[PDB]
Amino acid sequence: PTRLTKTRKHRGNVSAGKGRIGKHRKHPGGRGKAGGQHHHRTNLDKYHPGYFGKVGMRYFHKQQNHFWRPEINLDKLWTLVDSEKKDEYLSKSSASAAPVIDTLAHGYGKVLGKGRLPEVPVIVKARFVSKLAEEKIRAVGGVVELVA
Amino acid sequence: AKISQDVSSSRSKARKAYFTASSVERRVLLSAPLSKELRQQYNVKSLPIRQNDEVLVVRGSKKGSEGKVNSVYRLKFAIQVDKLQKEKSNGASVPINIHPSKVVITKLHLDKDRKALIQRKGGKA
Amino acid sequence: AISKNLPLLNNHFRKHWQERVRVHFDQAGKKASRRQSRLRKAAKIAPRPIDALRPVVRAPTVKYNRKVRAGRGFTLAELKAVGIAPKYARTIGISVDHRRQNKSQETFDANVARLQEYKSKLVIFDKKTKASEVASFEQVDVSATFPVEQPAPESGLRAVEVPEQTAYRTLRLARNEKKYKGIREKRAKEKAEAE
Amino acid sequence: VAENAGHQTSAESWGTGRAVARIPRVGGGGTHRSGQAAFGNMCRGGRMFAPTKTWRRWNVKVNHNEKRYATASAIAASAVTSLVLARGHRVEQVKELPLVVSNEFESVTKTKDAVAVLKAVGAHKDVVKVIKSKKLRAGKGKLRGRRFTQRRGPLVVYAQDNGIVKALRNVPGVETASVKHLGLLQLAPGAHLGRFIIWTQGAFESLDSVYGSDSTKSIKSGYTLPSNIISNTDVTRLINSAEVQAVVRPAGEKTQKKSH
RNA sequence: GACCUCAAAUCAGGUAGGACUACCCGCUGAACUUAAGCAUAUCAAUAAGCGGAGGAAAAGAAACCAACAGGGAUUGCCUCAGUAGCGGCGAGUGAAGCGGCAAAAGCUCAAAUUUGAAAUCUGGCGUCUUUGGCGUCCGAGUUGUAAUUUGAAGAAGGUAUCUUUGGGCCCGGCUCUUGUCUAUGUUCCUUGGAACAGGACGUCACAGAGGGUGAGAAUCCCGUGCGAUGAGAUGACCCGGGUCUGUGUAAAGUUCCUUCGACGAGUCGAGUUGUUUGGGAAUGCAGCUCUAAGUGGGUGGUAAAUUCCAUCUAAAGCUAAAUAUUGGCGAGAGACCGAUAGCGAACAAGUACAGUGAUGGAAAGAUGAAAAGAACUUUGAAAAGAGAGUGAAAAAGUACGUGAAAUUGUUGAAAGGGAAGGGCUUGAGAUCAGACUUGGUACCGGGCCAG
RNA sequence: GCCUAGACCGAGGACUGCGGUUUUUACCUAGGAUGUUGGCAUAAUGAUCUUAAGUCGCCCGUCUUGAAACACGGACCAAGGAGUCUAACGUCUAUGCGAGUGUUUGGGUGUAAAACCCGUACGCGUAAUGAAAGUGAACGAAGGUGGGGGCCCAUUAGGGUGCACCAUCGACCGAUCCUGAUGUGUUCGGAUGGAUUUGAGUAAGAGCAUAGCUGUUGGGACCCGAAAGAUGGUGAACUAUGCCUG
RNA sequence: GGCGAAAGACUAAUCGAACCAUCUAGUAGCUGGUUCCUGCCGAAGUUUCCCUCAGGAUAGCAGAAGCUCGUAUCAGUUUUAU
RNA sequence: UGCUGUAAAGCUGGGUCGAACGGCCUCUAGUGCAGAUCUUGGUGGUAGUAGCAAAUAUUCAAAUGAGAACUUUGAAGACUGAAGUGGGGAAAGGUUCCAUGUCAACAGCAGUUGGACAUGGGUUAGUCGAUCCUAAGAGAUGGGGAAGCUCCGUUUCAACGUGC
RNA sequence: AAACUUUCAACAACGGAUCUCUUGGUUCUCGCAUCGAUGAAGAACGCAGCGAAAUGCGAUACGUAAUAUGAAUUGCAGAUAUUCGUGAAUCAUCGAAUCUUUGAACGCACAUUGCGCCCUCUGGUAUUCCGGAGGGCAUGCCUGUUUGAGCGUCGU
Ligand SMILES: CN[C@@H]1[C@@H](O)[C@@H](O[C@@H]2[C@@H](O)[C@H](O[C@H]3O[C@H]([C@@H](C)O)[C@@H](O)[C@H](O)[C@H]3N)[C@@H](N)C[C@H]2N)OC[C@]1(C)O
Ligand SMILES: CN[C@@H]1[C@@H](O)[C@@H](O[C@@H]2[C@@H](O)[C@H](O[C@H]3O[C@H]([C@@H](C)O)[C@@H](O)[C@H](O)[C@H]3N)[C@@H](N)C[C@H]2N)OC[C@]1(C)O
Ligand SMILES: CN[C@@H]1[C@@H](O)[C@@H](O[C@@H]2[C@@H](O)[C@H](O[C@H]3O[C@H]([C@@H](C)O)[C@@H](O)[C@H](O)[C@H]3N)[C@@H](N)C[C@H]2N)OC[C@]1(C)O
Ligand SMILES: CN[C@@H]1[C@@H](O)[C@@H](O[C@@H]2[C@@H](O)[C@H](O[C@H]3O[C@H]([C@@H](C)O)[C@@H](O)[C@H](O)[C@H]3N)[C@@H](N)C[C@H]2N)OC[C@]1(C)O
Ligand SMILES: CN[C@@H]1[C@@H](O)[C@@H](O[C@@H]2[C@@H](O)[C@H](O[C@H]3O[C@H]([C@@H](C)O)[C@@H](O)[C@H](O)[C@H]3N)[C@@H](N)C[C@H]2N)OC[C@]1(C)O
Ligand SMILES: CN[C@@H]1[C@@H](O)[C@@H](O[C@@H]2[C@@H](O)[C@H](O[C@H]3O[C@H]([C@@H](C)O)[C@@H](O)[C@H](O)[C@H]3N)[C@@H](N)C[C@H]2N)OC[C@]1(C)O
Ligand SMILES: [NH3+]CCC[NH2+]CCCC[NH2+]CCC[NH3+]
Repeated sequence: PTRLTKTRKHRGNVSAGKGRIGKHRKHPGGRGKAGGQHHHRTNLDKYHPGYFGKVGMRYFHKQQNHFWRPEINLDKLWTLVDSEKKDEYLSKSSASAAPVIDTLAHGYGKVLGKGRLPEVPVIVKARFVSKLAEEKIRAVGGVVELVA
Repeated sequence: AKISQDVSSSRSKARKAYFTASSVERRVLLSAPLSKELRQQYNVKSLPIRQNDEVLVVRGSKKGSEGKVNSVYRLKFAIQVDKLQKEKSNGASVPINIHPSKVVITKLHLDKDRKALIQRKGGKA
Repeated sequence: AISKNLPLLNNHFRKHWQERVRVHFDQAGKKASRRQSRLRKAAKIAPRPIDALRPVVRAPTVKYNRKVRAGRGFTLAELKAVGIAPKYARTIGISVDHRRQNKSQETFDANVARLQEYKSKLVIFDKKTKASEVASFEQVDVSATFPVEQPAPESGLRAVEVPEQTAYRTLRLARNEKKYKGIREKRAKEKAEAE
Repeated sequence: VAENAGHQTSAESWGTGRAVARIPRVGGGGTHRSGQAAFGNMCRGGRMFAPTKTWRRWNVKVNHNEKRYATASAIAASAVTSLVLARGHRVEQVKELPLVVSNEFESVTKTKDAVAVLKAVGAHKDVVKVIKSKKLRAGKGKLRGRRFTQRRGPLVVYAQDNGIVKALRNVPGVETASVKHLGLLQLAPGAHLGRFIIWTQGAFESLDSVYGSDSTKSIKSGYTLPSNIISNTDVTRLINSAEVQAVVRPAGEKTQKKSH
């Protein structure tokens, strides 16, 4: 609200906080990103390195849907098991009856290998998997099943 | 409280509709309550005031005066009673304008139309 | 005009933008009016449902394959499986799409099942129908009554079967095979015919 | 304001050398308007400084959970008699709060009957407070459809409306509300806690379903009532308790004696 | 005597133009400005100019999007996304597919021998039950008017014998306009010119919104709220029923078999030029040159040849809704402005007035409840004054609500040798203030200034 | 050590302390003034206004190294008169929920632009890195060393445990350089081990949303101010020149 | 654009490019102004870069908000040694 | 008239006046002026001041009238001096014309007077003009351009008489 | 010492601030689709018992008809105007009319109240000349009718 602004406090003081010498003017230094290579180089080269120039190749008509592949790590994998049956599955899963985790159905494209799994066999269904993620799943007696 | 979306609570709209009202609308706007005697006689609570009606003034400095209406001065939103005058210093006398809501009708001027109006309103005559 | 450490902004306000400002002050009014329009439209044709029955289709785009949604209309082959002519289906509240095709079997079966459920719940009136029967039906909401259902993710328990080749290696080999498919066949063609 | 207000002239500055300020001036002649200044916010008949626009922000988003928090806090305040009195309600003849009334109040249809119920339950003094509070508004608001001001009366909350809403419309200051839709503007008017609330028994029983408890889920999806950051709000008793008083040192004087 | 082409008529009957501006479809088209200069760029495919509409317009039933397990006319919102990209790669700029919703609606021709029958249509005349029907005569039309088909198909021959039936009229409903009808104090006291104020006792309330009336009126008036009851229109293109004809060898629909299956050209496409686009060895548009084909043609966002694949089906046409709306018409509102504000204009305001002209363009709201707008006498040439009078008030007199300041007159007090004003301090003159307390029972006791 | 002359001040408000005289749980000059007397209350006493005297006092505002300036604006008075709103952002703070978070495009509902209710998607966050194809975060109590509040055991000193944060040596993921096993569409694959390299990374999540002040950019952009440039119109009643008729 | 026995003359008191409305609140590193009180803290005219020299950015100087701790190790100073 | 606050300001006595308004907790903004050759309106000093001096020039008496340097009449003295200060017209104005009444404003003194103000009256055509003709020139039309507003063409690439 | 000047107070001025309102403005929302050759929008000039404007109207002129309604209008005047009624006032409603001179503007022309032609009736001894009344005569284009043109062309 306007009653909290310093405009109210500057009433009665000549320059409104803008100085007597500098004399707040319209656009000293230009408009927008003017002079980024000339008189604003000392700002851009310090706080925005990399600003000027071209790097890499162009990609005409990029469709972002081609690259949809959300990641899930191993340490978060068991959140996808039904919460009502998570405690039962941990104690009862074995090589004959292991939980099936459909990562794609939950919105994920690749399983990554960060963290530690429960020492419980799991059947993990995924479009993609990292090398370490599959080794850790196979080490707790589980398996990775590729889907499409 | 009002509910209809066809009804306006605007003060300016109400005042403009009041002051620009036609003569015909002013006739209804200038209604007077019946006395208790005529209310029991005709079973009607209020009627638009008319020329040969007779009234009792119940408000103002002329409260308690009785007379017969000489003219419903619809342009001035007022009625003129027969002998309720104001004598000027030069001897000439002028009527005293009274709003119909400040009187009670004591005797109705009746014809076919007043009788039909009274019957419409659920009254008897 | 460039100053202290701050993100570089892209505010596109260099045209006469104030001549083209649209403030939706009528959001609530349009909501109420759109609601009255639905009310009158339903009252006009009761007890026939307002909404035509719509099919269930997969969504395109590897990002949206997992999802299923309502499509435009049932295909000519799907209606043919239930025995309904395309021109007749439009008069009994069934949407028709001549553009969609049925390459696979799963969606075809799902929509044939939808058509059979709808046709089993359908009651057509005629001249022999008395107003007592007509008044006995309420205006059903077809979209809610026949909703689109996501096929469930696989859950529960199953035996663990471990192939000798890892899934990561399978992905790597599939990529390599695709990448060099064109040049390995060219090396093959130029070699078999010469030898 | 109008987009072109103060800008419907063809005025141009006279320039310098004519012994007048450089503000634009109306051209032509033969009228008193000719030669007068224009366009400037300091000029009579110019446009105002920074003219008001319709695309100002008028509505404000509030997180839905925090709004529900505020609703619950307002309902809890209505059972504290000190807050209801400080709120300004004439509730001194009501034995206990919450004030719960039998469900026959829901089936009252006449205003006379509803006022009789309000008198019987001891709520009519607050209604009389509303009646004797009516005043003409101070300032120009009376020119804009806000001619009169009055206090707020009780809020009556029901579960079924079998005529109670219409029986109570005409009574000045009284507000009705379904227990299903309770809001802050009715529960804490002026942002002041402690509304006088009359519950019918049905509404008072529905409260536990509407907002949930430790044994009942709220009908509100995924909603639970908030937890306080303190469990015992009676801090003086905590301080003056055996557990605390058994580890403190003896207290010094309330005021140090002046020594020099 | 026909036909073709071309004329004329105050020939019979029609039609067009012009206006309006907010939104809509196109053409044409800047510069200021930003880039701290400036030319490409930006402003902007904007303003100005020109043509053309409607209640919406436009678009629209894929020569689409995609690359998936595929979606499926058009339009809009949210998102995609300040992203891919474009850009003296600088300043800047900048979409689309998917996804969630609003709304949903589909279709028509050309290309076919009716050929055992131009089956079609305008007009004249007559007639009637007249947005038209019937009869009849000219004319149009074979250089092609009807029926039949539109790619989702479909046609021509067989089929299982299966499924359905058109229109003209009368009363209703619904929809629209519109008439009539409605609760409760003007009870008592006080103030006031006036009660609508305050106090007392009440009443109605599905009505305590708003306005009027001599001051803040739920209950005085109009209304408000709640319903009740009539009248008249209008709807191929809304449905609830009757009704006479149902010419039902007529029309149409479905399944299966066989042979077929016409599908738009100076167009597509290519080159070049200009412009434009996010479209980058070229996105759309346009000019000129070249100029096709029939499983052909287009598209598949990097130019080219070779081989595949996918997906549609151009060069012809119609179509509600969701969308827009500083105009027109009818309404309801606001944490808006309150007469130097708010539209320029609250008023005989686009007025008075100015300019040859295009154009430019003000100022200006309020006596009082009621004119009761001051009879009469007197001084004066008169304007006026003084008496009187009306009024609650003339400290309201149509120079009229209140009536500030600058500035001015009179009266009273004071001061004054080439400015005046100011601070500090005290004197003098004036004004204000307090403890004899809310004092205690002649005494007790207290306040102030001082030794 | 003693005697003696003046001035200014009296803050505080039961007691509590340190000392002193000891005659004594007493008294004092020792943690800030009391006693007594007169006068007055129709009044001395105080405050303000005007004025006289003494002393000091240049005209404000502004630009400026420097203004009373022979620098600029200001004859006087009233009323109006200038950092705003919005889009997108940085820091900080408050609040709700928290590995999530955001109801308000829309739908439901309504005492109807309110309040109340609902969920699919989507946004941002939960993973980075590389131009890209692509790959993608535990040797170990999520490591070692030196500090570290608090807690624990003790008993001053001492020992233990040590979150946040800091310095330091490592480890993990992506890019870069090297090495190059078993195998093969024999040119692919890339085990394994190295490198004063490199990243806006990991190493028991911290974010999302609303609001506020301040700061930033685009906008008329704190207010008033050009000389100019463009588009579309109106003028030869003055005047310049030709023509026609007097 | 006109018109000019030519002065850049004249083209309605307007001419080294008329008048009128609009674009347009055109842009200004430049001049002027910028409205209440008290309290606390309190500068700079210097560095580097810039068609930079009446202007900016950058560092410095200043305020605000704090946060982690509680005598650790600091100083516009001396002494001793070097 | 006093009181409170360092202050921004707040409260109060008396007078005027006539219809609404305030304290407290919060919300919100088109929220505070001495300046901007600021804007609009109003008002001063200057100041009863500069000034009201071109165009030869006025005077006596009577009438009227409240009032006469300025009106009317009479008597004089003058001037324009026919290239007029005379008698008419064109352009332009528009009732200013005439009679009667009238003096608040206007006639930079005055006013009984007036082109002022008010109320009425007044402009008569076969022959005077317009109207008709053509002049420089303007401009429709079959048409040819131009996206078009429109441009070009008039001895106009035309089947052109509303013939005698 | 007066006068004069200056300060203050009182009353009176000047002037129009302040305060209080408000048939206006401004903004938002909701609903609706209806200009014109059947002559629009706009312009000029007129019209009332007594009117300059504004408002309305068009020689039927502050209006005619019709429907509704039910006693006024009002500043003054006034009826051969009205009251238990075909009846006061009424842009109340509105479906029938009137609608000057114009204007896209239409016989031609227009700085003119200028100039024709056709039909019917009518006055002046009149088919011609002069007068009056009513009704007509624009352009582009379409369909049709009628009258035609061309060795363009068929046949006889
Ligand atoms: C929608 N606006 C209407 C407004 O037009 C007008 O309506 C009158 C209404 O008051 C009249 O009705 C009135 O007058 C009649 C009678 C004396 O005429 C009385 O009997 C009746 O009680 C009274 N309400 C009715 N007869 C005609 C409507 N147009 O009055 C106000 C209103 C009802 O709001
Ligand atoms: C008598 N002269 C007329 C007259 O009508 C005049 O009226 C003013 C009138 O407007 C004033 O009244 C005023 O009232 C308030 C207040 C400031 O007074 C004003 O804001 C408002 O504009 C105005 N109505 C009134 N006090 C005096 C009359 N002479 O206004 C125009 C005029 C020509 O000067
Ligand atoms: C422990 N030291 C390692 C150092 O050895 C090196 O590891 C390489 C690693 O870069 C190679 O891996 C590389 O190449 C493989 C590709 C061949 O499949 C890629 O998938 C991978 O992304 C890429 N980093 C790996 N194949 C061998 C290791 N020794 O990586 C850097 C390091 C962390 O310093
Ligand atoms: C391959 N040689 C490695 C050498 O490169 C280095 O490893 C660095 C390591 O120090 C970096 O790590 C460095 O920077 C990271 C930061 C970037 O996240 C810090 O977290 C970390 O504390 C810091 N040491 C790491 N980012 C990359 C390794 N190759 O460590 C030494 C070494 C083994 O010789
Ligand atoms: C308790 N275990 C810790 C583990 O939590 C983690 O600690 C990090 C620490 O390494 C980070 O610190 C690291 O990265 C920072 C960074 C600024 O570059 C540097 O100081 C440096 O590279 C390195 N010490 C520190 N910033 C946060 C701790 N939680 O790192 C591993 C560890 C030290 O074992
Ligand atoms: C090639 N076609 C031509 C066509 O162009 C035209 O020719 C005209 C001719 O008619 C014109 O000539 C015509 O028009 C002119 C007029 C223009 O002044 C007349 O003066 C002249 O008499 C007349 N014959 C001639 N001046 C130009 C040709 N192209 O007419 C003749 C034609 C053979 O048909
Ligand atoms: N609105 C701008 C109109 C002028 N067009 C200029 C932009 C055209 C883009 N050119 C980019 C380079 C070509 N691909």
